[PDB]
Amino acid sequence: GFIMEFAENLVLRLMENPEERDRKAREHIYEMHERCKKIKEMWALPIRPYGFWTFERHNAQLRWDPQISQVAGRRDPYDDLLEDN
Amino acid sequence: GRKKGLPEFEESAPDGFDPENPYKDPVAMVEMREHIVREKWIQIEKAKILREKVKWCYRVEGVNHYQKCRHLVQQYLDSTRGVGWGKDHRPIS
Repeated sequence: GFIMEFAENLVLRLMENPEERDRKAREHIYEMHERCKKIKEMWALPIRPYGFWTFERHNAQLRWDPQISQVAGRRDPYDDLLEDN
Repeated sequence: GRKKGLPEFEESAPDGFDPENPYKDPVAMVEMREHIVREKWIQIEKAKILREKVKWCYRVEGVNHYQKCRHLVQQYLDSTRGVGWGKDHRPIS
């Protein structure tokens, strides 16, 4: 053929779907705003959590001392006296 | 892909938009803005069409142009009263 009859549909192939572009734009806005709200919530967390000491890793002694309160140097004076019988 | 033609757009006004709280819904903001600008351009082109009509009037009208085109003059001016983004007269659409 001639030049323009091919350059026309060439440019038309080069250009994209606008419906896809609009859908992607509204989508991206939706999830970006949702993620923005999520990050805003995340930044509100205090440095020290409400539980803190309640956490099992932050006790480390309520389940260690009971198995140590029997060794010498930690016993209540009234433990060795009546342990004989 | 392309429709290789005029860019068809939805004439229907977008839903979920409230004038009292526009900023509440962000996803509906951009299409309402696009619709408003498109309608403004429709008004602009209507004014341009009236200007073209009076353009072609003045040549055929001759000396006594006032007599038989006065009706179209008011039609063109009322369109120019609510024009787009112009002088201090801002239309309330």
